Amino acid sequence: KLHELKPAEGSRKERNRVGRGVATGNGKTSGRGHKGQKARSGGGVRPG
Amino acid sequence: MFAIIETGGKQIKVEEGQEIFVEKLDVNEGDTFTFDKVLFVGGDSVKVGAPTVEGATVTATVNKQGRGKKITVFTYKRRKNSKRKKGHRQPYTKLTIDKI
Amino acid sequence: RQTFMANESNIERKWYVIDAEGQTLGRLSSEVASILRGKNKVTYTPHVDTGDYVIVINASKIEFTGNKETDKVYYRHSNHPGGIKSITAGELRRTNPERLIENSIKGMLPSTRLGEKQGKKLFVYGGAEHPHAAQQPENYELR
Amino acid sequence: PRVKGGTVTRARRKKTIKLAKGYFGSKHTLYKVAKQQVMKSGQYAFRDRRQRKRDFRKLWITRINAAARQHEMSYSRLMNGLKKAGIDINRKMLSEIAISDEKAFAQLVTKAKDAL
Amino acid sequence: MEAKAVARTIRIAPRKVRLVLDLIRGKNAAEAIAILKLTNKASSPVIEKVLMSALANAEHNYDMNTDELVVKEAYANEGPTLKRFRPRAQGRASAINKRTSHITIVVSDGK
RNA sequence: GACAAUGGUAGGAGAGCGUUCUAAGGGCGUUGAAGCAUGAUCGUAAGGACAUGUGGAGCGCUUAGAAGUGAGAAUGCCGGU
RNA sequence: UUAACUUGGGAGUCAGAACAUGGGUGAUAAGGUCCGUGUUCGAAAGGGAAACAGCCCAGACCACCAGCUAAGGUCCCAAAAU
RNA sequence: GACCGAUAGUGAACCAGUACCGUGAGGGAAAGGUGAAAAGCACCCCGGAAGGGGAGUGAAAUAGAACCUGAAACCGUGUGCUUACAAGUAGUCAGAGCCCGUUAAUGGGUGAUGGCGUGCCUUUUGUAGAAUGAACCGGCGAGUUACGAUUUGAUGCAAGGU
Ligand SMILES: [Mg+2]
Repeated sequence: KLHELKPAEGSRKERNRVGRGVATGNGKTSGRGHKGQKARSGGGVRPG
Repeated sequence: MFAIIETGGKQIKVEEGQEIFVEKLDVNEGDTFTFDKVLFVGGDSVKVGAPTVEGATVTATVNKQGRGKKITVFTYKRRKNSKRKKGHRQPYTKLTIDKI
Repeated sequence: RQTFMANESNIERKWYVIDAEGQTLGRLSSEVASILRGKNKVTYTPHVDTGDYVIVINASKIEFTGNKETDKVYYRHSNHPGGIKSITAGELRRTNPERLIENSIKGMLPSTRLGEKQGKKLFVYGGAEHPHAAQQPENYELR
Repeated sequence: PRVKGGTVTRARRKKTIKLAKGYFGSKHTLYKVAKQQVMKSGQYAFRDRRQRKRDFRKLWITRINAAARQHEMSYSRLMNGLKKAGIDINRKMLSEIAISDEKAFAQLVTKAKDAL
Repeated sequence: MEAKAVARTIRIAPRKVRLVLDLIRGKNAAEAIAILKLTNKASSPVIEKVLMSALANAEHNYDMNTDELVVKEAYANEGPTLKRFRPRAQGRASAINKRTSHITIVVSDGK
C-alpha cells in the first residue's frame, strides 16, 4: 500500500556532503588537497 | 589445603568455598564443571608437587555468566585528523569451588 | 586478583647494626641502601615503607683504593655568584666521618617523596658506641 | 525548511563534561578545557592497560628473588632449575606460595637443586 | 523557628557589603545591632536597617522573644548593574559598572 | 571449522546514527506533552531509553520522500560575564 | 610463490630531510650544496641510545594481574650474575 | 505554501527610516509573551521612603508589571573526605585509611604513597615550541540551485525509442 513503499533494489544512493566532519574523510579540506590554484573557490583552469 | 588450577591460559590459586573470575567456558548456569589439570595441590602436610600431576580433579559450580564493565578505547594523534573510538565488554564466568 | 599488598599495620621493621670497619665505601653502601628499601624480605611492595632500621658504627675505618683519598672531591654550591666550594675525601674522613658515609648511601635511594623517609632510617656514628641500646639491634653479616 | 540548531549542542557538550568530573579547577567546568583532557585521559589509559601487565611482573620477580636468597640461591638459579629439573610450569604470579606457606616453598627449592 | 527580611537592589557594591556581613555571622543578635553602629564604613546603617526587620518580623507575626535570637545565615547576592560610561582621553571611552546588591538576614532561636 | 588478513596523513570506495518538514498507517497526553535538571543504564561508534524533581499543551515510533541537515578555532559577528 | 597487462569513473603530489655507501663542487670544511643505488622519518606507535621525527631491534584488530625471546643489559637508583 | 517563527522573515511584529552619528549628500541599530478573567496584593507590622513578612484574590504569585519555561560562564552561603618539608600540561594505572547506600553490579564519593606522562588546531623536511590563532560561556557562521555535457546504477520497450 501507501503506508509502506519500497524503492527499486539498487536504484537509490546517498550523496556526499563535504566539509561536515573529520572522520567522514571529506573534512577540513573537502577533497581538494592543500594550497594551489585549483584548491581556491572557483579556481581550476579552462579545459584544453 | 589449596590447589592451582589452569583455566583460561593462566593459573589461579584457589582453596574452597571460593568465587572467581574465569574467562568464558561452555556451560549453562546451575551446571557443574571439572578441572582435569591441576598443578600443585596440597597445603602444609598434604604434598604431591609434580609436573602436571595426575589423579586429582577439582570441581566447580557455575553461578552466572555475563559481561564485564565497558572499557572505552580511545586513541588520537596530534596535529593530524586521526582518531578511533571503540568499546569492549570481556565475557567472564563465575564459579564456586566444591571439592579438591 | 590474588596478589598481596602490605600496608601500614601489616608489617614490622626491626633493627640492624653493621660494623663498618675494614671494608670499602661503595661496596658497603649497597647492602645498606637495599636494607632501607626492603629487598631482603618477601612481602615487599612498592609505595609503602618496608625495610629495616640500619645503624652504622666505626665510620672512622672505611677504605679507599687508589688515589681517591686525594683526587675525589665533593663540589657543592651556595646559589650566590661564585660560590663553589671543594672538599676532598682524605680530609673528610678525619674531620666529619659522619657525613661521608651518609652521602655514600643517599645517592642510591629513589624519587624523593618516600626516598626522604627511607633515608632517615639510617643512623651513622663515628666511634664504636651508640645510644640506641634501648631498641635491641643485632649484628648483620653482610656479604 | 530552516533546520534550527536544536538541543544537540546541549547534550553533546554534557556527556563530555560529565566524563570529566573530578579534575582540577576549570578542567571540569568549561567545554574546551575539559574536552581536550578527555581525549588525553583515554590515551593515557590505552598505554596503561599494556603497561600494567608488564609492571606487575617487575614485582613478582622481586619477591621470588627475595625468597631464594634466604635459602641461599639466586633467582636466576631458581627459574633455571624449575624449567630443567621438573617441568614445573612457568608461573610467577604464584609467588603467593612463598608468602603464604614457607613450608610449601621449601620443597620446590629441594627439587630444583636435586636435578641441576 | 526562624524569620528573614530581604532587602534587594541597594545602591552599594556587592563586595564591600560582604565584608560587614562576614563580621556578624553566627553571633548573638543583641551584640550585632551594636557592632554595626560602631564600625565607620558605608554599608553599616544599610545592613542595620534590614537586621532590625528580621528582629521585628520575629517578634511580630511569629511571636517569639527577641532576647534569644541568633544570626543563622546572612549572605549578599548580586543584582543588576547600571552601565554608565566615562569620557576618557584621545577619543576613547571606558565602561563603568555601578553594581547593586541583594541583602538577606536570617535569624533563628536554636530550635 | 578450518586456515587467513585488520598502523596510516593527501586521497578513492563502502556502511550507518541524528536534526526540522511533508504524505500514509497506528499511538501516547491535564490521572499531565515539549523543554530543562540529577542518576551507579543500554549499543562495535555517532547515539537510544527509563526513574523521581521542576514545567503547563502539545509531541515520538515503523516504511518512503525533501533539505536553510550536524561548530573548538576564520586577529570571525551581536549579547552576557 | 602470487601477481601482472588491457579499457573506462574519481582525486592527490611537482618545498623533501638525516644516516649508510659510489663520485662531482668546497679546503680529502659544514647539520653545506648538486646527481646513482638501499633504508627509516614523511604517513609509525612500542623497547633501547640518560633527554632527542631520520641511528639499532620491531610494524599496535580489542581484552587478560599467563608464557618464550630480539637490540641492549645483570652492585644500587632500576627488572636480571657482587 | 513538504516558506520564516523574535540574532529568524522586511532595515522595521515595539507609534521605523524613529532615537543617534554627519556642515552636507548620506549612514542607522535597539525592542515582543502576567492570568482563562485585573479578580494588579484591602488591613496590621519594621521603614524617612524603597524593599520586605504575614494576611488575602488565584488552578499556581517558588506567574507580583525586574511579570511563560529559565541553560552555561561568573559571584555567593553551607557541609562528608582531604592538605602547612614540598619541584606539579594537573591526568592515568596499582592502592591503604575514612564517610556513605544505587537503574543491583564482582557498586559510589574522597586520595596518604609508587610507576609512566613536555596542552589543542593551522602550516611544515621537522613544533612543548620562545612560529600563527582563541579571555571564558551561549547563539549565528561555508561544495548550493538552474540549463547543458559525459560516464555509472535502475527501469520501460527494443530495429526501432521518444
Ligand atoms: Mg612559554
